[PDB]
Amino acid sequence: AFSKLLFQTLQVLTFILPCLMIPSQMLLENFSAAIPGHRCWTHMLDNKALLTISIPPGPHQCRRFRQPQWQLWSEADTEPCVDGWVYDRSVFTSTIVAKWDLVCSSQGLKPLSQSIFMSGILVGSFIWGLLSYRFGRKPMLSWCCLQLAVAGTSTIFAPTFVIYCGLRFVAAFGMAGIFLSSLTLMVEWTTTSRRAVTMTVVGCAFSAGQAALGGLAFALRDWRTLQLAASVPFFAISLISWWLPESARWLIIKGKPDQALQELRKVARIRSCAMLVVNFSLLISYYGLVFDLQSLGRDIFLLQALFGAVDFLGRATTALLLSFLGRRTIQAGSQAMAGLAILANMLVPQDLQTLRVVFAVLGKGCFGISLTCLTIYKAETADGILHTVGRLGAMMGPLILMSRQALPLLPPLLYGVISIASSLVVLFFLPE
Ligand SMILES: C[C@]12CC[C@H](OS(=O)(=O)O)CC1=CC[C@@H]1[C@@H]2CC[C@]2(C)C(=O)CC[C@@H]12
Repeated sequence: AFSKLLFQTLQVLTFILPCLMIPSQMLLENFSAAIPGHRCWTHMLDNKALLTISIPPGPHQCRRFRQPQWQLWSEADTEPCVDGWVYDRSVFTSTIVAKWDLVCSSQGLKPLSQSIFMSGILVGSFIWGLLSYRFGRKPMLSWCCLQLAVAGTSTIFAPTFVIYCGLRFVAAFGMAGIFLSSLTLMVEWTTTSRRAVTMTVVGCAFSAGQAALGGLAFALRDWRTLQLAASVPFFAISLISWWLPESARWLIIKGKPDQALQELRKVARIRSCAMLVVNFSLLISYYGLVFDLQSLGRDIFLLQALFGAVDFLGRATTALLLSFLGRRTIQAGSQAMAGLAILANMLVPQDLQTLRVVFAVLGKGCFGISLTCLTIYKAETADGILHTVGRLGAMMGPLILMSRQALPLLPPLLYGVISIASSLVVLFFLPE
């Protein structure tokens, strides 16, 4: 009935801005932490032929000859870089991976930074939920926008990796409160019919945001400038999040009808197990793909933009596909297709870059088709549990990438096989 009792155009807009800058802040470490060509610092090179004698074949990116082989050997003439590394600055002027030597034995620290962020989202989305009964949606949006801004601008002045990772947890903690408050305010200040559409617009804004990261990165190579450009813009959103009025529904349930009466006046003046397995799988493979842009194709800038774009195309195709097929076949088929695409990429040769990029973009699009279909199917307690499982999956997606050291193919094989397995679960244990 509250839909009946019930500024929407303006509100969604005051929200397109945070939604356009959120993907940049989550998927920033694909460009700020990119891995540049690295080699051992050798006395013969930093104090073309000199490269060979100083550094063995693989130029190996982790070890160097103790004594130069003017003979050009045994693995015994190799020593780990005791003196450090010399990173290439041709493509990436500055990356965190170069600042805190996140290479070789530490190559897993980059995927962990991306999972500390994701955990910071889970722990945050949980806490902000508890504090939701006590504090309002608008104050929480405004604070969480400032928290993200302060912490995000602050990371540029972080002296050690621990502090960087810690200040990315705080930024993610804040972003969780932004996701919650934004969605909750928009849903609750619109009638139930327009609830869907509004969500489609928010989803499109996120897709444009992913695309825009590729562009922002193409312009701002320095990691410090990229972090400021993806964090500072939040201070403004915090100041422009004041006009948005507090959720009337919250006020009434809270107990304050007089305050609720004022805002409305102003606006006017203006199965479970199968589901969990699918939601975990989609997001443990999605996040794996979106956090591993460099392993997919060599051009990361094009790839991020294309990923953001293939989401819009997918949304639009989804409808026609659903016009003929069903919410179950589409989901399973799309998931299977995404897994197959991830498997194809690992197999496709490095030389054929266009093919590798095409398969990755097909994978991202297909994950988008499955995540759209799942949402419709999901709604048609449980939602909260699923989201908690989905967030856990997104925190174990960037973590499987830590295993690349041991088995390079482990990451793509796991994303592929898990996706294909969920495809079967959707097909057998989900109705229409
Ligand atoms: C799933 C996706 C789009 C991709 C984003 O991935 S990201 O990490 O690059 O921001 C995350 C993201 C966050 C919110 C999601 C959105 C897709 C559309 C969703 C499911 C709705 O209808 C309501 C909430 C929306």
